[PDB]
Amino acid sequence: DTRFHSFSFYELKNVTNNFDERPISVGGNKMGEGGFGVVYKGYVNNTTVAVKKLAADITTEELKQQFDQEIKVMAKCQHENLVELLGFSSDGDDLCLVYVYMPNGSLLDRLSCLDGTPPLSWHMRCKIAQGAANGINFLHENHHIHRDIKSANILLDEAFTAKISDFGLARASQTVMTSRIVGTTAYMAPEALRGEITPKSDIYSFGVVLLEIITGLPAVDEHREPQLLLDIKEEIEDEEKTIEDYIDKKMNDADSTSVEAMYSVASQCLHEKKNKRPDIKKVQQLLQEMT
Ligand SMILES: CC(C)(O)[C@H](F)CNC(=O)c1cnc(-c2ccc3cc(C#N)cnn23)cc1N[C@H]1CC[C@H](c2cnn(C(F)F)c2)CC1
Repeated sequence: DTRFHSFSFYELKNVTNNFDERPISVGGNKMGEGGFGVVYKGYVNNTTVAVKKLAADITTEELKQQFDQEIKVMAKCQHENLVELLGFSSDGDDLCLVYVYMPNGSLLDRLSCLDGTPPLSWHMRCKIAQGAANGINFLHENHHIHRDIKSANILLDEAFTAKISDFGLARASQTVMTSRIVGTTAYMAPEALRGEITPKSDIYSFGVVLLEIITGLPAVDEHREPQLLLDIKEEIEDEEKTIEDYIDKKMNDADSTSVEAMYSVASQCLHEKKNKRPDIKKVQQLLQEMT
């Protein structure tokens, strides 16, 4: 098991400049956020780190469970396509998780060219998809269901190696149900939206990510018609549209054969009936044959 450093909260306040909320793009410390909390940049002993400060739908006890679960999963799972936890703080009424900093942020943000990063090439997108599937495969081989696969949780290091993140909702792998449905609605399998817990839902959410990679479009955009990227996929499969109509135009190296090949993988991942989807091992093989 990996051993982690227990920081005092006041130390993490110092390294994040008191959790400075200005974007790092203008010299602040804020890197991203959501319902989970906020992630900040800092330096610990010259090491660049990401500090996730958890925010309070969920009881304090429940939030503590997700904090404990992330530490337990990260203690057991070390792999080059997973992020790496360094430490944590839990003194007082705050919970912080400290990771090795990811120089290229999230896949979601690089697909939207947030803060002016250059568009990803098709060649790079294929390698990122393969890397992400390799990380999910490691998780599933070690009997963890992620439950929140999405492009915001696929991070990118300096060489754009893909790294799965956010294991606070992970569960061990009859039909297992829960009374507390969690996840990000635009990526979830239908059975996951109704309380089922199964690794086959990770495959469905990964299919949505493949659509984000092909199109450059986020899974949901309230200002778009259709708002949901899954609705766009139904227009293709019902033949009013083709996947070539939606290929990201911010690419100059997308050949149609491999694009249709990864769309084929996504379409198999997106089967409504969970038992017709490939398992992650098959998804790995299909993505390797595409390149
Ligand atoms: C191009 C640049 C120079 O600007 C470049 F980008 C800067 N580097 C970063 O920005 C950045 C750097 N290292 C991390 C990092 C490393 C390990 C972990 C683990 C965990 C968890 N657990 C979260 N981060 N992390 C994350 C980063 N950025 C995320 C973007 C997505 C955000 C997010 C997650 N979910 N949501 C929403 F869907 F809820 C939004 C969270 C921060």
